[PDB]
Amino acid sequence: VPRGSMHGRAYLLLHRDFCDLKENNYKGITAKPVSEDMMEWEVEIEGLQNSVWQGLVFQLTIHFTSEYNYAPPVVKFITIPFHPNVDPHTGQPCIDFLDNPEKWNTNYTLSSILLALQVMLSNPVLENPVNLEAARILVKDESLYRTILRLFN
Repeated sequence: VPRGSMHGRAYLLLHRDFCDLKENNYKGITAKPVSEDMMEWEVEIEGLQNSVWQGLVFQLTIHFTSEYNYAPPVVKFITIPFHPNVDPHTGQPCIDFLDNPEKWNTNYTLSSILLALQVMLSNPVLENPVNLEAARILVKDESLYRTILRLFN
């Protein structure tokens, strides 16, 4: 690797963040660097408690950039899920602090992002969903909604 690499801002921040994540040993959350860069991650987040996704698992990839901490990583669903806020075409979750520049915060660490994702992805913003059918079905008969999720698993 290029000399001075192990000295990049993003790399050092993610390095620190990962040690923290490991120390935190958060139940229901797994994240592993899938590159020497520490830029590419593979993550699994269990469905929040007492939520429609109880018992389910969000399998995502998180791509950070050398701008990290000044910029949000890019999160994508490995397999496009039937979800009110996940772009059915991009597999990307509509999350404010991820899509709205004014919402990003340099206080967001790998841990924050993971816990925030868990809560948000388990509590859709029916307001103005990207996936209409998913939201619609969710609204009426959340039991059917679940049935569909299981079918998608």
